[PDB]
Amino acid sequence: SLAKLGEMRTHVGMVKRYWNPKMGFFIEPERKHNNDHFVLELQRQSLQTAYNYVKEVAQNNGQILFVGTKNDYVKKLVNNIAKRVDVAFITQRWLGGTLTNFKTLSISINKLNKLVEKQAENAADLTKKENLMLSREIERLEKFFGGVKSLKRLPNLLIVDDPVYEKNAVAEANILRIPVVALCNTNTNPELVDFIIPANNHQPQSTCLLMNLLADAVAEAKAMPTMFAYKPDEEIQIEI
Amino acid sequence: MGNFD
Amino acid sequence: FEERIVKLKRISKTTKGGRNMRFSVLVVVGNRKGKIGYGIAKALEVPNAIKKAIKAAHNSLHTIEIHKGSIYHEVIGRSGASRVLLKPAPQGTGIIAGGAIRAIIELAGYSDIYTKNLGRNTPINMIHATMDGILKQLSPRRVAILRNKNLNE
RNA sequence: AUUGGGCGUAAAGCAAGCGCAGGCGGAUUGAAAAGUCUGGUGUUAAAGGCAGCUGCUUAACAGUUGUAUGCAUUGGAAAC
RNA sequence: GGCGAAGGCGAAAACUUAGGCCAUUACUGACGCUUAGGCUUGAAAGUGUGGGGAGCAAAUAGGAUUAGAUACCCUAGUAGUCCACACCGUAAACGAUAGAUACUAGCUGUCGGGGCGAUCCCCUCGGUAGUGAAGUUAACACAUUAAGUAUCUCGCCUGG
RNA sequence: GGUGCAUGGUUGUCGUCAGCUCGUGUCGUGAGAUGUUGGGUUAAGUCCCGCAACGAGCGCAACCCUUAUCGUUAGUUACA
Repeated sequence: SLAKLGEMRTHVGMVKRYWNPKMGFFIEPERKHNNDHFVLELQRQSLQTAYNYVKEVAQNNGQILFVGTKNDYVKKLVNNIAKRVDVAFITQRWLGGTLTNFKTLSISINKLNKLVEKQAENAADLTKKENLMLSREIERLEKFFGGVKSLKRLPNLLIVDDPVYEKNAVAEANILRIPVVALCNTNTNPELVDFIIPANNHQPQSTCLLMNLLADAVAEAKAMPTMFAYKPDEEIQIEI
Repeated sequence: MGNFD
Repeated sequence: FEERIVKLKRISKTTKGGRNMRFSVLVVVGNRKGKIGYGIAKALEVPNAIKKAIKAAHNSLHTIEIHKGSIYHEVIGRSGASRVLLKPAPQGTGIIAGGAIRAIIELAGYSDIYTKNLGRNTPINMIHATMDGILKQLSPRRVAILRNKNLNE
């Protein structure tokens, strides 16, 4: 299969009665349902184009960032993706200015390296308060930069799970000339994002489907097996 | 257009 | 490459025990062959604001194309409660000089142009008026491309 | 403020309305050509400026060819 | 919330009467809009011709406070407050937002009506409000009922 | 000898007061804001959880001294 449409079963659909004309090419006239659905053919060619583009960028060792700040399910999953193939990720939001420079990143990553190479000796040799504080900023570097500790430079690409859930992220993305790929809903704005992905994110099934799509795009790029999008097996994974 | 290198 | 100063203003946010006096400076730079930038900054002392403004101009660089050492078309730019009118001039006519306008034109490196102002004359507002006037410059190649008439006529 | 401005709060929309004169005003197709544009014709003096030149050593200056609309009038034009 | 051009209109009943909204497969034929002067209306107060006056309360009287209270706190109380006619026409007489004219994201509503029906929900055409894109603005802000877009017109502003 | 409106240094003051700021970045055309915001948190911007903010400095704490408990070096010119 190649992102087969038969498997596609909860990608059409989103929240009700908040859409804008920017999605007018994505939605047919509505009376039957009122829960804004999508068009199958258009999403198919758009997703094929996105897959081909990310693979082509990814042969030359491009860097991709993931927005891991939706509940838990997609979060732990994209944690797994960002871990087996080692690239940058986050588990918490940007606090603003997280993607604008590197000095705040550089001093932070040096602090992390010093911490991991130092506290491996100290558990009770220093004060108890020292142990608690060091574990605290361990947790802190895990919250923000334990998902990103390998930047030669800020990532060449990124995926946004939901832009109307991460206005700030797509804002800094549009500030820079960096190419941008992001999911799109009927509340999102597919006029500031560079790559359109008209897929739902409220239901975790769609999130994990596009999740596997990107994971397989980045996997075959660096000679890694491909669990879906080339496997005729219908994606079996169920919600938790 | 894609193919960013 | 030029880094010519514009203006100095005294600015102070108020608090108990006095006024938070400090300087505010604006600089505008241009390669005189197409690339131009600008930057305004505030600081308690000169070097901080000067460095901030120069680095902002470096980040805010934007490019224009050479048009026989003039701007070959009529354009009106409305910004900062002022209007700027830019029109070309023949080769052997010379360049007019209004302080901020002449500064920005020199940064863009022109030798002959006609320009008029209308309204208030605060410096940063002329910066906005000029960037409005120059950023929406039209090119014959682009209008030819968006048409099927690839020759002028 | 034709070129070339505004009136929500900086100055100003009348308290609102019935509206004469006046200005503007749907489409179609007909005459005619009033406005209008355009080609000839009479006239728009002298002088000034503009361009070319002549005279004074040099310009100021003077003289010299064109240079000034517009009005009437002959012929086209019927888009408004 | 509705109806009003505006001022404004809220006990019941009757009488006379204006205007509006919906489709008009019914109709004339551009007969349309503006509107200088011109005309009509128009909160409050007030003046004559009288009424009536339960309270109110200017003005005024007295008491209490207060250094000064000449106001305010209180007790009385004139004109006036309401009726019929004659006039004064002005006000933060505001949406501080002229008339009329079509066109331009959306959403939350609400009211009247035609489809339709237990209601309720729906669509529709108008009205009435909030959120709010682009855009327009010095800003606030405005935003299909615009300060957007443009258009015909009158009135108006040239610093204090 | 005057001139603390020519001064330095020194001291009082709010005040053992918790705020003072700055760098980077962003928003706003600007004076600015953002941090320094909010929920807990104690005396503290002392600390924590989220937030267009991330950091850094200053007062802020710890590293000074004494008291109260014990071990130990010493035991008289104290003790007896």
